[PDB]
Amino acid sequence: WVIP
Amino acid sequence: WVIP
Amino acid sequence: DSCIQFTRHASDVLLNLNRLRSRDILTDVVIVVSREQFRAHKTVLMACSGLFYSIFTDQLKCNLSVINLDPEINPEGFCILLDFMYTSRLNLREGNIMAVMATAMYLQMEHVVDTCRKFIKASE
Amino acid sequence: DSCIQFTRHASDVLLNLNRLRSRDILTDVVIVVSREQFRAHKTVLMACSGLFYSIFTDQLKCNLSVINLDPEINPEGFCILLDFMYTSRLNLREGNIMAVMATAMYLQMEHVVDTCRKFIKASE
Ligand SMILES: O=C1Cc2cc(Nc3nc(Cl)ncc3F)ccc2N1
Ligand SMILES: O=C1Cc2cc(Nc3nc(Cl)ncc3F)ccc2N1
Ligand SMILES: [Cl-]
Ligand SMILES: [Cl-]
Repeated sequence: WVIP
Repeated sequence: WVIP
Repeated sequence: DSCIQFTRHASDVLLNLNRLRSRDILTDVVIVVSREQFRAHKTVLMACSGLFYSIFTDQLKCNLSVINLDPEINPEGFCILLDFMYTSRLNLREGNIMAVMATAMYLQMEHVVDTCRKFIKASE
Repeated sequence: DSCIQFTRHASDVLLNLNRLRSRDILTDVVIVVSREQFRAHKTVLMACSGLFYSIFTDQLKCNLSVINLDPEINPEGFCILLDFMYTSRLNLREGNIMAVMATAMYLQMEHVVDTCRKFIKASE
């Protein structure tokens, strides 16, 4: 999961 | 396009 | 094999599937979550959720155009997860995380259940 | 928004859609390319091809379960492109590049037409  |  | 691969293809496909959903094009099922209704594509639901995969591979249920979820399921939680299925983006907030995690456990969306557990653990 | 994003989601969705195709689950159209038949999901075809997008948004054609392509289309070229739609991988070879490019122009798959043009230019 990432900060888009 | 890339070499997978 | 000796194939070449277009990096953005899968993301572009998903973006186009979400544009079809927006525009109500070729949607083939309504998911009912108490008083709310959500239109979607069975194949996208099956690709994202272990529960929908089991439902639409059933020889009788595969033909239904309406699926009613358990009354304990929160419509907002379902909406957030449906948006995630079609976009890869999860609108996880302090005010919705418990409903989102409960819905993802029910729908059998293991990666979502994983990030919810991690975000909850960090606040404890 | 303040969303989080699961990097592998779109690729995992496409992998699952290809597993449904393999297993002939919820396929809803047969594409006929002379003597050959290919089963697929209309939504995946529309998401990848400008031609299928135009076909399945037509109020009459959206309801067809069989689509016959132009007799000039090469079945192997179509097969290679159908595999690309469901996997992001293109089996481009000296022996098939002309048929693949002609098929991608017909199907309106601009990124494929682009890589074929580049590979052809490099050999000249
Ligand atoms: O957490 C999750 C997400 C999820 C999706 C699926 N989907 C499919 N699985 C397979 Cl093997 N082939 C085709 C599919 F559409 C099954 C189980 C699970 N569990
Ligand atoms: O080279 C290409 C690939 C391609 C795909 C599509 N697909 C869709 N386009 C839109 Cl805007 N919304 C939903 C769709 F399924 C249309 C045109 C083109 N041309
Ligand atoms: Cl997930
Ligand atoms: Cl393309």
